[PDB]
Amino acid sequence: KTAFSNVGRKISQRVIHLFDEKGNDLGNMHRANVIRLMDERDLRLVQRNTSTEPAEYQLMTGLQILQERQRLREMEKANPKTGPTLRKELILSSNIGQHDLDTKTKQIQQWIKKKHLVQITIKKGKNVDVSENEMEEIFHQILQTMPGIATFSSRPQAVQGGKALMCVLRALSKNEEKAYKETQETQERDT
RNA sequence: ACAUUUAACUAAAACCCCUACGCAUUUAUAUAGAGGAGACAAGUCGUAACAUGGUAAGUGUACUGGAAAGUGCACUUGGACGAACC
Ligand SMILES: [K+]
Ligand SMILES: [Mg+2]
Ligand SMILES: [Mg+2]
Ligand SMILES: [Mg+2]
Ligand SMILES: [Mg+2]
Repeated sequence: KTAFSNVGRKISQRVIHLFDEKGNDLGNMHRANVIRLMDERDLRLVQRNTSTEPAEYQLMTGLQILQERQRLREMEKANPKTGPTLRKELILSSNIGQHDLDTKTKQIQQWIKKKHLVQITIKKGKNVDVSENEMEEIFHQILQTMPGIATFSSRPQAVQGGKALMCVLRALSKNEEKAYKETQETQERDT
């Protein structure tokens, strides 16, 4: 998270690949020599590209610093590209009551609808002996509620020496969805 | 609605009416189904309250929510502010 604003008269790095206001390449110069050009022409330096290993800074007028981001306010509006996926966690118990399993199963439907990743963990119930035969039958019971909407990303594993099982769910991908749709129509309509 | 008759040298005889009660009305019971409260006391999801209970608590009202509840507006102390200046 950054902004196209002036860095000020405090430069962290001694050597900077300075750039002219008109786009001319001044070339690498000492940090002290950079401030001389900020006063000589009353201009502000903005870091154009952090990624490059050599420091890159371009000095431009205040109006030039407004027009730049004023276009970054439209590019994201016109073509927003927000793809981060939040990860959610749930820790259930083998002996979880059905009512609590229907309330937590409806919470997963809101997460899958918002394209989140649901990490589900199941633990041995309090003073209850149970294997992984019926302890792994809750995932299939939760996924069934979401037939097309959700599908496994990861699969049940013995995270902690078999006492607990962890799985990850995701929203069905567009392509996958179409495949599911296509299959559903043939079973009933063709018959 | 209904009618004064016979009799009368001692005096008597004669008499006999029609309409109500209902698909009205009152109260209670039985039954399909639905939903409270209590007792008992498991399990499950949380941790709302009691300490400034970890966002002080609560009243009224409104909206909201798996659930205790949360928020807004006004009100209360059945809260506190540490009690010379510095
Ligand atoms: K409270
Ligand atoms: Mg509490
Ligand atoms: Mg509290
Ligand atoms: Mg209140
Ligand atoms: Mg709210």
